Amino acid sequence: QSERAFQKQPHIRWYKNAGLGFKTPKTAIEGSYIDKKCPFTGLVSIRGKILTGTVVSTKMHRTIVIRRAYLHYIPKYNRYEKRHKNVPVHVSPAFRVQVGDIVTVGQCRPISKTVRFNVVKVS
Amino acid sequence: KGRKLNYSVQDPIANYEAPITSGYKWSDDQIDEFFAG
Amino acid sequence: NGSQSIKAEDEKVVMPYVLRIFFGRAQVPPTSGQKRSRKIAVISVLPNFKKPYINDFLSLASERLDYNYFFGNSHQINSSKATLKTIRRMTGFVNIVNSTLSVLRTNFPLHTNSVLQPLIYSIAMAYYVLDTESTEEVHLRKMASNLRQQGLKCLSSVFEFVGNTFDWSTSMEDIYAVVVKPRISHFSDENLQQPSSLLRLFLYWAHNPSLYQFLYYDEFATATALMDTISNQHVKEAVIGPIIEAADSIIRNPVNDDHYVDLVTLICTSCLKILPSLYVKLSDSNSISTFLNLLVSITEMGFIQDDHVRSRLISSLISILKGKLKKLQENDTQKILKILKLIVFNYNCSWSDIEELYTTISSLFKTFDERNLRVSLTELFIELGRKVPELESISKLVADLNSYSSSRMHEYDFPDFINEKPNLNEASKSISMLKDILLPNIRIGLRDSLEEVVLSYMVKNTKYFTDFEDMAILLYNGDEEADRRQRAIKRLGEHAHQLKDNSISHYLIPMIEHYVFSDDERYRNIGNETQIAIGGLAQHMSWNQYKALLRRYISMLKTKPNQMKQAVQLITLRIVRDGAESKLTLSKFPS
Amino acid sequence: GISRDSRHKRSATGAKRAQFRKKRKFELGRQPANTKIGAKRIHSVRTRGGNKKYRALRIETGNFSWASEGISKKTRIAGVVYHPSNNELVRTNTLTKAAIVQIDATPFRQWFEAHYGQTLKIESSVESQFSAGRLYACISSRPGQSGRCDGYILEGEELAFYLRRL
Amino acid sequence: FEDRFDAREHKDRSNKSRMQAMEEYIRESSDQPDWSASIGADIVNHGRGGIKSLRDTEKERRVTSFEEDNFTRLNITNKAEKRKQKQRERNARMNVIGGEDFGIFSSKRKLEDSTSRRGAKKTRSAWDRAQRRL
Amino acid sequence: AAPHHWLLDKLSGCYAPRPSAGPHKLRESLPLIVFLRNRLKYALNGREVKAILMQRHVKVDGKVRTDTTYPAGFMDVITLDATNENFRLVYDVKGRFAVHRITDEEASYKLGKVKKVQLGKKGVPYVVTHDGRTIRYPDPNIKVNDTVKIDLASGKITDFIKFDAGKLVYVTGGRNLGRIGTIVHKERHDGGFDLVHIKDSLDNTFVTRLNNVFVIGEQGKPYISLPKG
Amino acid sequence: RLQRKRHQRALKVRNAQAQREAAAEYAQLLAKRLSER
RNA sequence: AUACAGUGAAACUGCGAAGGCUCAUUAAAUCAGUUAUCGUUUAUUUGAUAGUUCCAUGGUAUAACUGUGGUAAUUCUAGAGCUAAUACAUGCUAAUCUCGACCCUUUGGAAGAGAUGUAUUUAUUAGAUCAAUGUCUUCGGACUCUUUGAUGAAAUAACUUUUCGAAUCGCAUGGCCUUGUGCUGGCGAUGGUUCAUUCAAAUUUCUGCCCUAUCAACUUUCGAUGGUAGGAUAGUGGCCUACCAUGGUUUCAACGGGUAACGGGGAAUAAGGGUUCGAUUCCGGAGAGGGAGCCUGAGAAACG
Repeated sequence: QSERAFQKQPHIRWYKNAGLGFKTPKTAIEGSYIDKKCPFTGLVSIRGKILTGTVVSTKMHRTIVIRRAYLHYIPKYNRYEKRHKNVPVHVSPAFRVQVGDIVTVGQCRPISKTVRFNVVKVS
Repeated sequence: KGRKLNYSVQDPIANYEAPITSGYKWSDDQIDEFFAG
Repeated sequence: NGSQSIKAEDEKVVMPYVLRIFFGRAQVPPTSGQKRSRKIAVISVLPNFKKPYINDFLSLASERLDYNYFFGNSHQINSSKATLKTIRRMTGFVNIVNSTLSVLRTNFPLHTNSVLQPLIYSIAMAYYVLDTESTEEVHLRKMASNLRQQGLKCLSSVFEFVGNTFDWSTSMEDIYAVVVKPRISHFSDENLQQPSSLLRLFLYWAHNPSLYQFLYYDEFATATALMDTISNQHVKEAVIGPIIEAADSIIRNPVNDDHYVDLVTLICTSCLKILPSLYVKLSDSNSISTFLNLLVSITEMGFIQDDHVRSRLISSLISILKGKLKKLQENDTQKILKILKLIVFNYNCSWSDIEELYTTISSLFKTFDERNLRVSLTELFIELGRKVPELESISKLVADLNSYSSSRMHEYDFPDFINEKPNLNEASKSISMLKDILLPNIRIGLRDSLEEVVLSYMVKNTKYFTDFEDMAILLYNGDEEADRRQRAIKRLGEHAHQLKDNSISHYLIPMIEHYVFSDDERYRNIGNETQIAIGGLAQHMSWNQYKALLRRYISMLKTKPNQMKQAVQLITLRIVRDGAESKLTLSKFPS
Repeated sequence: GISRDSRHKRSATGAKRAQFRKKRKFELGRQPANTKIGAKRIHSVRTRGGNKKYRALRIETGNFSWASEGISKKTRIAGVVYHPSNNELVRTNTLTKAAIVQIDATPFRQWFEAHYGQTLKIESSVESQFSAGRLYACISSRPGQSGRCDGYILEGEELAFYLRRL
Repeated sequence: FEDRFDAREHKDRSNKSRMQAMEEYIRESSDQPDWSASIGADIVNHGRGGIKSLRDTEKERRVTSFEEDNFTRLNITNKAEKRKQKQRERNARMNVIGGEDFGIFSSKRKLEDSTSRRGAKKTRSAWDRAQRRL
Repeated sequence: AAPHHWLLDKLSGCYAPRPSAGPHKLRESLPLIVFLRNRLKYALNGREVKAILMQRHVKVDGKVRTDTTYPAGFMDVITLDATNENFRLVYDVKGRFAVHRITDEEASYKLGKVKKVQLGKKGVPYVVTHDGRTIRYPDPNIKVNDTVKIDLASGKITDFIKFDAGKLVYVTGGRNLGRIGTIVHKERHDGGFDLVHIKDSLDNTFVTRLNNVFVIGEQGKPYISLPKG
Repeated sequence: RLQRKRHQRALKVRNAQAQREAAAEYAQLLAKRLSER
């Protein structure tokens, strides 16, 4: 689990808890995974709001592309055209998310150009 | 390899300088009989 | 300039030992006075001259801390240090009580002692100066009154000096000259000892070996006095057992049992203290507890008693046979203790222990039937060894059933004390039934049947390996018993163990129904088992949140029926915790 | 440097027709000061009120930390052999954060001989540098922002973690 | 989604629906008197203006109340006066005849659309209209 | 150019007084010029309200604080020396600043919502409020959104009101701004529309945020006196 | 000048005897809250 | 008023100006609200917030000013001579805090041992237990699994060319006898380090009225999409660069097409009858002759 230089390690194995109703799996408390930006050990802290939806693609690593269809009460043509949204998300050592898989994410500390959300739950 | 080696033509340097006709004060025959060996 | 001089100290090592000793010699030549103070004491001293001396002690501390291996030590620096320390003691104990310059010269003296201890902290087994007795007698005549002065949790000037002098090879010459261990043992046997008492005990335990390897007969008598201090300090390591540093006590007690056997009462006190070492704190580890029991056995091999320490060692073996920890190492030490306890009960114990612990053989099942046909009248350690074999130690199942039935036969042939022994059998079977065991739960059910020697058919049909018509007859027996606090708690515990989150079996609804029916039949016994019904509902309520909440919800709903019948009967109680648990159920409702 | 804004570049949707704006003060990219070895010269630049920033260019006196005891002591710099955040950066021998640079470990010899007595429990491939003098150590501090050269020594696991690389 | 503090929905409007025909009927069927002036005191510039309308004397009463209430004369603020005083007096001499404004009868604005025919008590159930009667 | 909370008549002027910086925010406060001059009318213009500020009659939160645009936010007890004027100003039911008159034993204190508890430096527990009174050392059971009671002679917390289900809460923020009644419901969500819900005359229901609500007492016994109609 | 040397030293030792005592005087109130908690 | 003492040209000083015209046409990217920054800057507002001392007061070097001058000439000048500081920059400074062997009983602590900061940038770790109303009462106890609570899942080893431990003032002669300014001795404003708040800014979550498929593909052609590390940052960030993977958006409307985008979007006041006239913030960004580079500040790529 070390394919890059420069002392791949936690930055002070290490373990913390964001709290607020989201579990930390036992390999993510005491396991060999580094958890650089996975918020359970991580360097990031949790805040903001939590969004939920199924996925479209998980092709690249550390990219979870959620879909999010939601109801909105349209008054214009008085029928509901169905919503769709997208958000990239970093991995977690709890679930290899495949197609389907309604999961939720919490807002924190922009990681790439467009990701502020990291997976905290699978159900 | 995106920005790496764009083989394009660029606008301000297309006439940035101008060549010279005679150039080397030697001859090309002087080049050949200079480094035959 | 403090930071500048700290930089000069951090770069004050680049020159050799010659230049370092030369700079230290120039620092010594400020206010040495070796023409005046190398004989006995100083001629004169001033406040600013002691400030040069306090600065000299501070520069000695900084030089030793910088060069904390070699330090460039010299006898001129030693004489200047002794002159400064004696001038500090003389000024502090000869000046009048105004306390300003006296506290200045006292914090000069404590810092000078700290710089003196730094020299032995840096260069201990390097110089070992043969003219030690000059400075030793100077410091002894200074600190004669420091008898119980170093007895605290932080007093570590002369206590650290005594530990340094005791943790050397040949620098104990000033120790064994007149006295070091006398004043150290006075402050050690002081009754207000804080947790530096364990440090002083470990220092004397390490320092008895240098006084034993010393060829001098004075140091031999001092090692005898260190053993006498180990015998006269029989309350310090008892009262100071507040941490897990009991390995120092186990390392001194083995050393004392290997070294000196001086009194039969001393050996009885050592055996009773090492019996309290296993009957005082439950946080004693395996090697420490094994060495403590082996030290009790080593004192018992010399000078044990015949009745009192016999019963004490029998209780030690009756605890260690229920333990048998650390892959039969504690079992082997317990067999040695039972063979050294020297009684008739101990003789039968060593026989019936060696006949079963013969390195994983069939002699265990041979010896169980052997002592069954030849049942011994000791029976305490026999019931301990046959109840450890009736617990979750896989072999001797029918032998465990025969052992429980034979203990019941002896308890019926007594016809009082062996009924209190059956009370201990029931108090062991309760914790056996409230467990995750498989063979030992069935052995405890067989013991319940042997204690029951309709009800016997009910017990043998609950232990019938059928579980459908068996559980139906168990429900019908609960109905007949409906139409017992600990007894019904044990029956419901066995039923909940047979249906304890085993969700690979059907009729779990009827199993929880039988649990709640036995709980209702115990809750009808309001004069006795109302407390047991409250405890069973409380344990089921804890199980309603402890990681699994499917059948525990129906258990809560069906244990509410005791409350419904009680409220219909009432038509006084504790509404407060019931309403708070209703609020907790409303919080679980918002899940 | 130039910038810090998404306006000059494309997002996760692929947009065009940028032509946005004259760049503001708060998109301030300063020049990349590749810190080297020299005589100690730190430029004291200003930002955000009296927020002085120490931009080190020629720092030497690295405070490198003995790992197993945590003893940050003072030494010199030799050169970085491997740093693939730019593989030309080790060709030009600069000094940035998280670089693995070589140190003459003579004060670490002094501290070992001072608080242990003898000279040479510690690993063998760093005992070879205990004997020779040059040990590998990785920079922690930021000379381009805080102006300092602090670091941590290589001791065993992290040593082989870099020695198998290069 | 989420709430957002809207003074335009907890502000007293009361003027989108204030119609002068309804207000005149309420003044007729009011059964409490109306505070009319001593009869000469309400004409304005010796008759060069009108008498004054009911809205104009209400606004004048409000201005004198605020005037005495915090001790300040109002002013000749140019943009607001060139709008309001000149446009107001020109529609006054257009539509106010003898102290009565007849401008409304020349104006398309549906009565029952905005100001009558209740919207909250719309009673869109037979049961709700039955309970609203009984 | 005005907000809604000040109860400011439109026939006043053109430039509206921006409050200066201070304890509360700009959006949740009224300055002293809009307090004294054109609300309870102890002045007629800015010159004479500056004159009485130089005379120093105002004693808001027990200190003088002579300033025109001093942002008196929620329940800062304005104290005026002449005619012993003690004014606690709270929110009414339609968004304005209702300034209730109180007495001396009630103006001897105030209360404040706790925002955060910190282990800041050197082992010191720590508490802030909407006026930012960094007072030393409360108990460990100070959660967020509880209510301290400030001493107003020194600064110490004297009493403490715990935030839980069944407490009398005041809502300052959003479309519920200025309501009282605190019990139909409790609902703590995980990031928004999370609150304790407030009744009405027919006990209707309402939704707000945690930070937009803060406790003032108990179900029938607040030690703050409240105005009525 | 010397009267200012009196007043500076007196205000300094009074500032010490106020602040460094009051700090521990509410740290002991923290100790009371911790003992009661 | 023979070291100062009022008028006061011209000079240093504190601040002033504290927010003004024209030109080419941006479709929630210009804008408005909102979520967050234990992801960050902050002058001013407000609340808080400092313990290292060896054998009676510290140094020349410049003005203004005089004097000699140059040049057609400037808020252009150069020599010579002095002279001051809250300008420059070296440097003078009592003993109090816990554990308490001993207590003489209340006037109780004498001996001993351990103390003592900030500002910068580096690592290990403090950050499972005991108390009953009850398991058995053997009216004693090993008690936590049950019945409830609690401490609880900045201490240290170093750098840095390190800031400081009041050369500010006011009100009050006041107390003491160390035999003279011997100690002054009480309080409040201004200081002074740091935190939080407030103000403002930057990013960032989401929401918000044209017709558009004859715009069906775009994106890697200012990195496209993400990962790792560094640089730069006020910090988050492919913001930029090395290496690596070939991604990402889209028929549930990507991306692209224009104006009554001198008009529109609540951007806002609404008016007691004008029903899209009728109050305003903003059209987009720039510009101080033209692009470029630099500097100042709490805030700037400055109307100066």
